[PDB]
Amino acid sequence: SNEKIRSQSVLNTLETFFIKENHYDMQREESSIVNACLRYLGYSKSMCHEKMPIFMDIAFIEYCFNLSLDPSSFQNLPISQQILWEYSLISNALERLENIELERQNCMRLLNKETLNNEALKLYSCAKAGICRWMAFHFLEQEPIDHINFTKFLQDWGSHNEKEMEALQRLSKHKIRKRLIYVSQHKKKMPWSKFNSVLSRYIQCTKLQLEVFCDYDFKQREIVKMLTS
Amino acid sequence: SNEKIRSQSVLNTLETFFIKENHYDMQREESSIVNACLRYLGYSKSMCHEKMPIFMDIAFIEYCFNLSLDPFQNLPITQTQPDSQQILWEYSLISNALERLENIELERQNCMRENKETLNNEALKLYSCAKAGICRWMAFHFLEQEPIDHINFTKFLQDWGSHNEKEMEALQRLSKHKIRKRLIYVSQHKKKMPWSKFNSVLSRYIQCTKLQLEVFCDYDFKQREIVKM
Amino acid sequence: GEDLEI
Amino acid sequence: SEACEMCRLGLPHGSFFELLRDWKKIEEFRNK
Amino acid sequence: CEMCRLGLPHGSFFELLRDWKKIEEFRNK
Ligand SMILES: [Zn+2]
Ligand SMILES: [Zn+2]
Repeated sequence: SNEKIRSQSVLNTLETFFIKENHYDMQREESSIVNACLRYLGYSKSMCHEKMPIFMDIAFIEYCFNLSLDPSSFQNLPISQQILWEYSLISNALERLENIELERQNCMRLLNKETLNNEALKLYSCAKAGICRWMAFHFLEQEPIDHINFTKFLQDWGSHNEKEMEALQRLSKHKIRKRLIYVSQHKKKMPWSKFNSVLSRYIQCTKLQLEVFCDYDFKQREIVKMLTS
Repeated sequence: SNEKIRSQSVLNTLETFFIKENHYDMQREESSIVNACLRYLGYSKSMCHEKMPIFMDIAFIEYCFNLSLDPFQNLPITQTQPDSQQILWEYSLISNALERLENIELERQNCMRENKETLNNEALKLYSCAKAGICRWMAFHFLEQEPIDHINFTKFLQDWGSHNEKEMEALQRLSKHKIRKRLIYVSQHKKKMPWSKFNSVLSRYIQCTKLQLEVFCDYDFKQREIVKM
Repeated sequence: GEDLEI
Repeated sequence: SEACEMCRLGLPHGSFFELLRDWKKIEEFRNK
Repeated sequence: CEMCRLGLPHGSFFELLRDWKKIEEFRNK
């Protein structure tokens, strides 16, 4: 198929825009070419049942949660309208992240390999739990609560923690002031900058594993070179 | 920088959209992506002095003159009738178009300079007839303006006119006739050598050139099912 | 005229 | 697939299309 | 180049872009 060949070519062009050593972010002067590409693939009939290449899921996770290589805290100081916490968007994000983890696992089936695999697993569970949790927080901060989609969301994505989901459900039946109290409390306790860090490390980890133990190139050369010290 | 990798990728994608077994035309669906690619290349400092790959001069000429196939008694796409009103007869544009057609003949000859020779000589004659056709119809467009723009008319006749004085003295005389008479003259020479024949000559020159370059160099212009056939 | 062929 | 109803009608569907829409949602959110 | 590191568009690709826009606008108008 000529449209197929054209589409693959458009993917190759996106690699050169999306694959980062650090994390992808949208730059204004690339907005036109990146959007034209994403739209062509978006309406290309031949791509309708093709697999999403891992680098796009990754670049999407980076764009979507606005990942920086920033630490949780700045070192000698005390303690964000960028993430769109919308149910459908976040559900698709968790899908793409799940896909990232499955590609990673599948590749992982030299002295550092079990360690990197295990860190990835721990980081992935923690990141998924955090995303699911902040989506829940966003549901609970609305009045009235969209109970349908809230309930559905928790059921698709809260199986890692069924017992907390129940709790969330009961919390979802208290007056707005109770809900806001609880949510403010758990955000102050465990702020998003944590989960930014966890997601960032998950992703750079996964990039490294894929680059080293498989065919991928995620521009982790400098890190690979440090690891062959 | 990374700009070079990006630009070379964007150029490869364009190659995928531009090289056609027949003639390139720009469908509505590719218009945004082709435009984003041309713009990116057109603002990249990396590319400011790179040589235009000839496939782009060929696509530009196919586009600019709305080239339609006119056949080795082959299979047929669903195309349209020839028409010089899809063609933008404007001095700057057509002057540049003649430069690019010259680029193409230049690389054709560099190729043929390391059977073959009937291809080469067919190309030579096609080229002269096409170049002439384009100049003739640019002339016609100048003569149908009121008032005539004499400056650009003459600069053009100088640059691209193979006209020795038997023609452009006659052309100047004709130029300062009253408009209705110029219109009569033009309409007579238009009927005496219609655009459709130059569409044929230019189409055949381009296809002949494509074939030549795929066959005697490492160009691929999807002519393979034409080669021994 | 012009530079014709067939 | 073989006979995807969305394919037959030529409607946009699938993971690239979903990515496109989510991408635009995010980008629009990050103006106003 | 007196325009390269002035940061100004020029060269074959830029001219290609301008010309291509002319043709496309014509075919639409
Ligand atoms: Zn389908
Ligand atoms: Zn320059």
